[PDB]
Amino acid sequence: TPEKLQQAALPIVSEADCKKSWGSKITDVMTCAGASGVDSCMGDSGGPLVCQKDGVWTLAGIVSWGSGVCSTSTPGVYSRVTALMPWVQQILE
Amino acid sequence: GEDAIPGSWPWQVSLQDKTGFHFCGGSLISEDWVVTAAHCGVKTSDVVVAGEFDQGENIQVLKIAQVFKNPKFNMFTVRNDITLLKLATPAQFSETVSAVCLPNVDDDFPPGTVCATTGWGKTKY
Amino acid sequence: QACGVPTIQPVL
Repeated sequence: TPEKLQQAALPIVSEADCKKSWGSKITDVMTCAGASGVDSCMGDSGGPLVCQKDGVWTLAGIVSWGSGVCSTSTPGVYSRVTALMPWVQQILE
Repeated sequence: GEDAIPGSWPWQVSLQDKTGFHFCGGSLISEDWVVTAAHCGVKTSDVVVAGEFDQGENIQVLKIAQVFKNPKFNMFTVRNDITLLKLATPAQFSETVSAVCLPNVDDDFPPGTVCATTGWGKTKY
Repeated sequence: QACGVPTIQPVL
């Protein structure tokens, strides 16, 4: 129970660094991010992972799994939006 | 982690079920479109809440008309975990409510780049 | 009609 809206600045992590943390569960349609110690835990399921692309906040990822508890220090797995954009564009038009 | 400034992430929305309990988060990509996860299992009965800071101001309880769940989503592997929600009534954009940009299919957010994540830490799975 | 540009800037 956080009553107020929480925030946390976290870095993106590579597939190789995320793969050694989890294993075969990680795939090309998943972006990982978290230098842990209470950071990825703030986001809700389906929440934003936003990055500044040329001075504007862009939706890089969507919270999928891995950020269940703040105590665990493994990387948080997000849905790679760029990989899912083809599907997104099909319904938005 | 820390407290965000009121109205600082104006695309941040809460997904409440029929009973009004926050189960998932969301992101305004437009006045009538919200993007969220597929594992949330969003329904037409669920509502989108915008302009929220203190979960416990000028908030907007928006109804969901259409639910576009990614058809490639399996709960076993948890791949292609995305859902787009078309709102019945469009969100009144203001100081505390506005959209986030979506990237191109060719854009890349490589390792090491400092990004931001926000919400009330309520996870479904 | 702006996208990724809040009228209240985020301070991390």
